[PDB]
Amino acid sequence: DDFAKLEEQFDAKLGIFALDTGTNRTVAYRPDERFAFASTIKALTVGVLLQQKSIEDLNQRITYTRDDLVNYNPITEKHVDTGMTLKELADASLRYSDNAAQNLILKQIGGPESLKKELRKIGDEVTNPERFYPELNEVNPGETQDTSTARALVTSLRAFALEDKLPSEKRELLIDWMKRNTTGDALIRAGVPDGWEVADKTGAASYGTRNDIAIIWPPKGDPVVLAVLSSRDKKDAKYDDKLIAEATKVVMKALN
Ligand SMILES: *C(=O)[C@@H](NC(=O)Cc1cccs1)[C@@H]1NC(C(=O)O)=C(C)CS1
Repeated sequence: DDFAKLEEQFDAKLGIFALDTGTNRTVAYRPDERFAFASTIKALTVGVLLQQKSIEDLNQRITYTRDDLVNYNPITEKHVDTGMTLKELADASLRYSDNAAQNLILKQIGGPESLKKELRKIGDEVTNPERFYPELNEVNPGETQDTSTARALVTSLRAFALEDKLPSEKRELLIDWMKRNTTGDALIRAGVPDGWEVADKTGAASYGTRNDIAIIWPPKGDPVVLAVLSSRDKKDAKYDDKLIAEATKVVMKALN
């Protein structure tokens, strides 16, 4: 009833799944409820890129133009004349939620259809990548394009970051990028005590969709993998980062 209280306090629908990899103990609330995955998909997208390439292969330089730039391009809008390596695009996507960086990487793996195929191969029958930025933002209730569930995003994030979908040197790159994310200080990080390492990827979309997926390391102990997804009734609705932070506080309470 602490999660229902947050839905009551913030007038929002809330999607929680947490796995303690150390006890296999679980926290869940609407864990199988679909939400627009928003920019959270970028973590799984770098996952597939890392599978498809050697670390040295990430040094390939991608040429792009203004036409590849979309609504939010904080790193890519800077480097049209120089281009950017796949490694630099991975950094821009993960650490700044650069939408153009994600589009370029997605086109590097062979598009949303190709991304879906590789996600099915790792055991994810839930996540439905279909469109590029900006179109994957517009998800109306009941539609399943560009949606996942808290359980599926956690399971998939764990598979790439923590299990055997990637060799250790590639897991280190993904985990390092997500640890040094710049977009998440108000969300999962804000519900976890200082000093604990957090790797995360944020997202925001229509119907006030406000998402964070994370790996949380206690000082010693095995990590927690967490998805906090949320959405609201109205297309143009605002979100509140504080919902995600408080939801995160409730999860840690339930696991400790
Ligand atoms: C993914 O969530 C991305 N969201 C969008 O491109 C849709 C919007 C544009 C402006 C407002 S909503 C990028 N990621 C994030 C994030 O992860 O926090 C934000 C803030 C918007 S761009």
